[PDB]
Amino acid sequence: VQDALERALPELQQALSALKQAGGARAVGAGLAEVFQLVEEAWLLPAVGREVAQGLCDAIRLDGGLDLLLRLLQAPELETRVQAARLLEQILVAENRDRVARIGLGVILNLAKEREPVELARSVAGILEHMFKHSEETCQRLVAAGGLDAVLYWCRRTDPALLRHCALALGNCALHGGQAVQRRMVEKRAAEWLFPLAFSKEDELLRLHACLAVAVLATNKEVEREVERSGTLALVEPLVASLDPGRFARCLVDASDTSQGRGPDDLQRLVPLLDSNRLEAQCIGAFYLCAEAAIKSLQGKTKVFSDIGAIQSLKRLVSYSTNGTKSALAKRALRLLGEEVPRPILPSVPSWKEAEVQTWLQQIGFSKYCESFREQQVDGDLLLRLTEEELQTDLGMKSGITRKRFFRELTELKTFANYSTCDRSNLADWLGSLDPRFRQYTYGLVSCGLDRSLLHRVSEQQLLEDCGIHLGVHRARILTAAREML
Amino acid sequence: VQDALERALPELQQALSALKQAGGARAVGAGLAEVFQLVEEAWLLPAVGREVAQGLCDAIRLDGGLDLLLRLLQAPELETRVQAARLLEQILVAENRDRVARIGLGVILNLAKEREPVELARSVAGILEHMFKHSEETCQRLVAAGGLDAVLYWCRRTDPALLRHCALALGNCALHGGQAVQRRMVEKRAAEWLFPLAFSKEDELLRLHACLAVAVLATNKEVEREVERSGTLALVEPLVASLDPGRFARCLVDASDTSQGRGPDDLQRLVPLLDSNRLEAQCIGAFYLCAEAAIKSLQGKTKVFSDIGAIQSLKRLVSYSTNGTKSALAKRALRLLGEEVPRPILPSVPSWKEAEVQTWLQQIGFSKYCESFREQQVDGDLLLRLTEEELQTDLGMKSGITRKRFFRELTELKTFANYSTCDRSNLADWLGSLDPRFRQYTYGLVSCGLDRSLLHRVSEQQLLEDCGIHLGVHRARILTAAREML
Ligand SMILES: NC(=O)c1ccc[n+]([C@@H]2O[C@H](COP(=O)(O)O)[C@@H](O)[C@H]2O)c1
Ligand SMILES: NC(=O)c1ccc[n+]([C@@H]2O[C@H](COP(=O)(O)O)[C@@H](O)[C@H]2O)c1
Repeated sequence: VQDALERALPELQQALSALKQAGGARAVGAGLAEVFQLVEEAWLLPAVGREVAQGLCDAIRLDGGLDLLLRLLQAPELETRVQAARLLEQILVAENRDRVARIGLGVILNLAKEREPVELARSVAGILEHMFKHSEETCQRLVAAGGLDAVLYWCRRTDPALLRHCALALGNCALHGGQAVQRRMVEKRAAEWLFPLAFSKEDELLRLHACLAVAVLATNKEVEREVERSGTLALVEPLVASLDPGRFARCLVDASDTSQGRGPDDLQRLVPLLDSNRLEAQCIGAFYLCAEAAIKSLQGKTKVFSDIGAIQSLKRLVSYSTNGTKSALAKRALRLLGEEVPRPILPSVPSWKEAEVQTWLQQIGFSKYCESFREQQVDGDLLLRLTEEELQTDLGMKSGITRKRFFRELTELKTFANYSTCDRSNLADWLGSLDPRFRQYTYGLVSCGLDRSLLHRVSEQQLLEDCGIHLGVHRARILTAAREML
Repeated sequence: VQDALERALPELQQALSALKQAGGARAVGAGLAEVFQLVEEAWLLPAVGREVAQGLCDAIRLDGGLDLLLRLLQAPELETRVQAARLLEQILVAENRDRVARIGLGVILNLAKEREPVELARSVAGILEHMFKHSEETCQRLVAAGGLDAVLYWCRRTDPALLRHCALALGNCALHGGQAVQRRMVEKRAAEWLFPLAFSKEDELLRLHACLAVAVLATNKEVEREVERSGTLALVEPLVASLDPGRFARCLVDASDTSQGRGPDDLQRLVPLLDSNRLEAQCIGAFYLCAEAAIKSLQGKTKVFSDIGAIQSLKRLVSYSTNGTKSALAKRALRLLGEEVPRPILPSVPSWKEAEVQTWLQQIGFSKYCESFREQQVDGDLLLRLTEEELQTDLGMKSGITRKRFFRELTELKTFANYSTCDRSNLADWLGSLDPRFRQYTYGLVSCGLDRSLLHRVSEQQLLEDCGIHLGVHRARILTAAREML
């Protein structure tokens, strides 16, 4: 409904005109307070708050509002500077951020150099946290300047809002920033600086943000060991298992800085954490996704989770996981969205009998082919070695699209299977080290007698014909990794 | 209707004969005024104006009119010179344009060196603006002479007509002139001289012309950064969102110099702006096309927009855009033409389910194949990897022409899709940097595991068989770009 937007925009235009007509500090402050009140009311509006606040932010984007606020932020009087930053913190949506990045970068960097004032420090922390979510080159230039060191410095204060903003900034730059940024931060010692925040006990939100930042940093293998040595990473898993997503979701809605929740593009960034191969990362990602699902289901906008790929990852995590806390979090999140909860698939595929194959077929939605699979007595050994011709002629999958879907399911089963009963040289982990999506080839190599001590003598033709590696890219990568003597 | 033409020609011939019989300044001026009054009466004629004035121009082209006017323009007396230039400004249609370029170029260049007179300067500005629309070699020779410097020099005056003519000339040379001319102008500092014109407030038409010129200059990436640093470019988008195309279209019709609008070849040059990849360029192009549509629909000549490819571009811009001002302008322009407005297509193709595919199929006009697609359960993942054989055998597109049409649609969907859920190494932007028509290949590479850090080791056979790049030209270009270490 745009009725709130239609009502609010006249008032916003009048306030902007008055601010443009403000020739002194008093009028400037009055106009800034008026516009801040107008935008805050929209940000706290139930259900339609985001759209009817992005509308006013877009309006301010036009009419020269952003440039006027920046110029006021350059004003000699700090009393106006603080209010200008206060308003600039609550408007930096993507459309209002790209302009600031093109124009307003640098001036804010220099302004951040005043590390003494508390209100200015808080507002500037807001600006930086909301700015680190721009393209990775913006992160490069921000870290090159004193922004990263500045937030590093503010980390040692006590007022809660500044610490929470610093933690949010650290998480945002850990996520959006590139691998170089994360390595740079680790060399900056930023991982160790978060330990007091995570171990603190004043607020649970600050601890959650610190754990998120440290986990996202730890996902990167290049610096995983030193990050773990900080000791804060081990504090992640115990924290999530105790907190309740509903209570954590009940919060973030009584507050104003997050009353409306998390956007579609900030949820896209968290989804990969469910695929991070790191237990703490998956746990914290599942916790955050559960909280955001709790918020959005109340907002009645759960469709976003489908467009992001979160439901698929949650179902896969439920199926192919052995831990308890992350499985429970994923199951609760799936139930919140009103989606089904897959039953766990026992991982020892090579030791599967007919019944297991029938159950798996019924799970993946190929129940039309249960009779054909049962007639031919396809078991785990015969399933892991199935081919296109055997699918087409013997099992009866004539349509090539259906066969592609079946192989798409079987590749996920292969990647997330357990080959302990087959490979005694632990060849699955070596393949997973290069790229996790190479773990599907374990059974291909193992059944041919290959081991870690025989790989360096293999050839591309043997991999193509005997081990059944079809894609040339994977063949070349495996050969290059093997010819370096494992 | 040629009745106006048939009436007008006898008078034009009598006036031309009288001018040829003019032996002094007074008779020359009288004949020039008569012919000027005649051509102007035709130019301001509703609906048929353009044709019945082009006929008078062809009449003048023959009978030695153009050579006579040029010789008068060489007359020692400036009183006759100004009128000769005044009449030469209003007759330079393409047929009358090429002749002057072959013959009358150079003399006009020298005459332009009279920077002091106001009337002569105005007429020369008109001549130069209407001449810069000749082949790019004519632009090269004009810039080599003092024409570009002369117009930049007149840009610093105040009389409105001269400034408007200079802005129009600069826009015309930016559009018709080659990339070398644009680079030359940027090095000439031509971008910066436009800032006062765009920031002016006396007339909105001058600001619009300056914004058009600067945007067309900025489309060229080689000089985009320095052009943006001028500061005028950022003033483009705020301007269009406030002006009304109808009022702007209502103007340019009360004026004689544009009473008839823009021609079929001056619109073909604006249409490429909708594909410029620059937000300001697309916004200004959409605004201009909307204004011209408003004019031509009143003239009842909207067919031209189909012959130019403007409707296809407008529909594509409406479908695959996220901005508000340009989308609104495109929708209004489409509605003026009496054409349909496509509903937006959500860009996250990889995350599509069956319903999204059915909607897309119904949009593109392949609703006859909805049942076949639904039966085979084609979704975004299977849609982005569809082939000729699967289309033919499994889905049932027997006619090769229909399959070519379908792939024509799918390639546009692929280029304008959002692969954020797939590519964490942001490989789409690298492909789009070489040529935007390569962004279609993103999902082809990504699904094979390739990244920016693995491209330099790929081979042509891998790009052909695995990544599915059929055209050899694109394969060679991609390999050459990758082997230079990204
Ligand atoms: N994301 C929210 O729930 C929320 C709530 C209230 C205000 N805001 C403001 O919105 C801006 C950030 O917008 P997005 O992060 O949604 O792009 C900031 O100025 C912030 O202060 C966001
Ligand atoms: N394009 C118009 O709407 C228009 C209107 C009146 C006169 N003219 C004259 O026609 C000539 C340009 O012709 P075209 O723009 O059709 O190529 C110039 O001499 C100009 O003064 C053009």
